[PDB]
Amino acid sequence: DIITVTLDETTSATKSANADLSKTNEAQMDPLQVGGEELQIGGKYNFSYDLN
Amino acid sequence: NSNSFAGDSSAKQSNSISGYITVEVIEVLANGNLVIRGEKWMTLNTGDEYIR
Repeated sequence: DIITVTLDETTSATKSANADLSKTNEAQMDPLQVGGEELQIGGKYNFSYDLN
Repeated sequence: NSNSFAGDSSAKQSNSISGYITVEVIEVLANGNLVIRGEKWMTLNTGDEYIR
């Protein structure tokens, strides 16, 4: 038996995925000055730091 | 003299999901509540995604 087929096909598929991570640090301190002079810890260490 | 201080903190969080998932009842509780569970896998071109 003869049967006619209408070819009408349309398929479409998409997918996506993304990720992000970020972190930052910034800590800075000038040498501490008390009494007109620069404070010293130990023998050669200041009250200062720098992180980045 | 001049003294000054300023300190702040912040946080933020959000999420969203949109879609459909068909599950089945795996257990019936004493009060008639239904414990449900199911998974759904889709391979579109390359790579498998799942919803659980």
